[PDB]
Amino acid sequence: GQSLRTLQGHQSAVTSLQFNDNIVVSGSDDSTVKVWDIKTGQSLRTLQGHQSAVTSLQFNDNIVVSGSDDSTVKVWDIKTGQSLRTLQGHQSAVTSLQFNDNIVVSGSDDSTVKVWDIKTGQSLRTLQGHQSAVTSLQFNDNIVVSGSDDSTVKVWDIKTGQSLRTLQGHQSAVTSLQFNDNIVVSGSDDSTVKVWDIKTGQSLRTLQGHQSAVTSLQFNDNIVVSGSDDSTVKVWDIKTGQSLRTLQGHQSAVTSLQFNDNIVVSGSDDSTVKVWDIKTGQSLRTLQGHQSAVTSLQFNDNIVVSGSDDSTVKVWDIK
Amino acid sequence: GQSLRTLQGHQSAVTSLQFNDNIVVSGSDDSTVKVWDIKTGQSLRTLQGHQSAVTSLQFNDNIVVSGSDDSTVKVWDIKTGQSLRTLQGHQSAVTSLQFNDNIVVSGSDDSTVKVWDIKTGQSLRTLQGHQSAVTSLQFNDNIVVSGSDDSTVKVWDIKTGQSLRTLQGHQSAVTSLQFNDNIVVSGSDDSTVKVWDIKTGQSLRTLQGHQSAVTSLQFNDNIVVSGSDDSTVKVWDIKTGQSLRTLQGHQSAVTSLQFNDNIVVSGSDDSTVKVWDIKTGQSLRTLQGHQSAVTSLQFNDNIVVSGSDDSTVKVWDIK
Repeated sequence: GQSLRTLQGHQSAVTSLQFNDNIVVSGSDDSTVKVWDIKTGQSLRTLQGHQSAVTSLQFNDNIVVSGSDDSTVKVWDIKTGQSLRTLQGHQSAVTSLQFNDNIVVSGSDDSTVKVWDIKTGQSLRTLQGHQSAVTSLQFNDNIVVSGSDDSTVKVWDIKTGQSLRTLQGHQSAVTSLQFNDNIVVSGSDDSTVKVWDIKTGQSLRTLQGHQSAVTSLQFNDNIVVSGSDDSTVKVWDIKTGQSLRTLQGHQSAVTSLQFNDNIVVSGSDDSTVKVWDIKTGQSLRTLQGHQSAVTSLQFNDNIVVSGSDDSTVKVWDIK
Repeated sequence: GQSLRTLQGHQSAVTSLQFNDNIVVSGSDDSTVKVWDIKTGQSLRTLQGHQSAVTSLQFNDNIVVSGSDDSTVKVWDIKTGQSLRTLQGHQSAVTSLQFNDNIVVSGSDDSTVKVWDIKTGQSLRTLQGHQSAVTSLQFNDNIVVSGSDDSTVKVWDIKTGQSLRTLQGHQSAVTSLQFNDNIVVSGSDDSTVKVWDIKTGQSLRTLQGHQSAVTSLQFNDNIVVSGSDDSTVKVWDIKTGQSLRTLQGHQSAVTSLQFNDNIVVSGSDDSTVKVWDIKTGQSLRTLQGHQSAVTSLQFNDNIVVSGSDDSTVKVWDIK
């Protein structure tokens, strides 16, 4: 659980990050995206262009796609660091995004989701229906799934731009979601996680247990893992809807999480990252070093990469 | 209940505002503070200097004091628009501030509160004790009262910098607070409002009823008025601790509120401002016009001034 290196360069809080075997890409309230060598910790490029905070990002081998409080999405050449195109259309901040080789999908405080051609920068569809800000989204080849401050999840036909169905049940804003070909899982300010049939729109299970808002979630075939403002992480049986175990140790809200078959990794407003055994619920390591809240994280077999309100990214030895 | 004028100029969301009989002062994610003529809607000055979003502000007839995600507080000459001094010392974003003619008090994501000489810009004391970000604060000539993501409220001796007492009881982050000579009133992500004896630190009443986080509050000698992510505003009897009435009408979270002896004014993620009769709980007017969430508001007897994620400030005829 040792800190390997600290990546310094951002002038304000890190809001988002992603990494692979070679590089880390971070977004910050300082309006920039930075690309780092993960082995040396050296910043390689600073992507300048956004007029206000970067809220979301994703990258592959060739490009970076970033969303910002300036209401735009930008596509970058990750090798040269130059802005390739700026996707304008949203009327307020972009809150979330995802892309593949053909399409960018963005969500905004303007209550819409927009689908863009990533090669031309042209908006293809505007998904209208939510009554307030879009907070979260995911998409595949066929559909887009969005969550909103209006407490609903909506399923859209990405080709026609039509709303297929609206999933109602949460009592306050949807904060997070994930789906596969059969199931949508959503988290909400109402402190619950809900499991939905994606084809019928029917809620199947309501996971009750958290004492305050759910901030983050992930699921697979058998289990759901959720993080909450109540400072805990909970592991749920997705079939029975029962709480399997509660992971206690953080001293304030859990802000982010990721898990695999063996390990849960959580980040918290208490400035730490914790590594947990998912089968037993036991904390294995507490990663201490950040000076303020952890905002984002990702891990693999060897390392954890975390971003913080202290403006740094840290790389950790997970063992 | 009509829109009188729309103040356009900010390039991203308005985060904070204050007004008097002549002037509106607004802060924005675009890193600027703008000063407007309230009667004509004309921007008079743009205060440029912060390197990232402005999170908080206050002004009087001579100066503006602003806090930013760039970790600084700046003091401005409101007539010339020039930066008088920059107050550096916090290690992460400034979240809250208040000043009088002698001192500035700031709260930060670095978990500290700092007291500054406003004439010289010199930090006088750093209040250390909270375990995570400070979210809210208020001070007078003797004491500072702070709320934190660590779920506590702390009372400080502003002359010595010593923590006098820690108010424990909330089960998650404190989001808002107000105090007078007798009591402290705090709101929390645990969905409750708590009333405390400020001299002894003892909790007197826990106001239970909201279904999700409390986002905003105000109180007088008789009543507490609270807003929540459950989309409602509640009026409470501060002596008995019972809910008097629930104001329903907003379609998503209430973000801000203010009240006087006759009227409650609330702002919401549903992009509207609502005016309510505080005695009957009846909504009187719904102010429609903003294109996305209302983030901040203030009102007097004649007008309401609102700021929004749509980057505008609007002035409304409250009648």
